[PDB]
Amino acid sequence: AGMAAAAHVPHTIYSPLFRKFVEWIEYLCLMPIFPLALWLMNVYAAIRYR
Amino acid sequence: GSGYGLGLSTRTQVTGYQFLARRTAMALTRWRVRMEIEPGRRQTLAVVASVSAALVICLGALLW
Repeated sequence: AGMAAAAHVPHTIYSPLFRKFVEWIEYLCLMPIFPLALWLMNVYAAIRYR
Repeated sequence: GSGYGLGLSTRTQVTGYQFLARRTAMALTRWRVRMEIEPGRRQTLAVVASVSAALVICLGALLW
C-alpha cells in the first residue's frame, strides 16, 4: 500500500478540505499517547487504591 | 505547482472551496444560482440535529 500511495499521490489533485483533514490526523495521533502510557504503567489504578 | 500533492492549506481556502461546491450542487438540481435563500444547508442541519439528538439520549442512558 505504501508503494501504491508513493506512485499516485505526486501526480493527482486534492481539494483543500481533504488536505486539512490529513493534517489533523497527526494531532489526533499525538494526544492519546500520554493518557495511554500512564494506563499501561497502571498509575490510575495505583492512585485510586492508594 | 498546479496544486498537486498533499500540501497544507489555510482556513480561508477551506470555506472558499466549500462555497463553490454548494453553488454547483444547487445548479444541478434547481438549474439556477440566484440563491435568494439557501435550502441546501437548512436541509443538512436538520440531519445533524437528528444525529446529535440521538447521541444525547445514548449518553443519558449510559449515565443511568
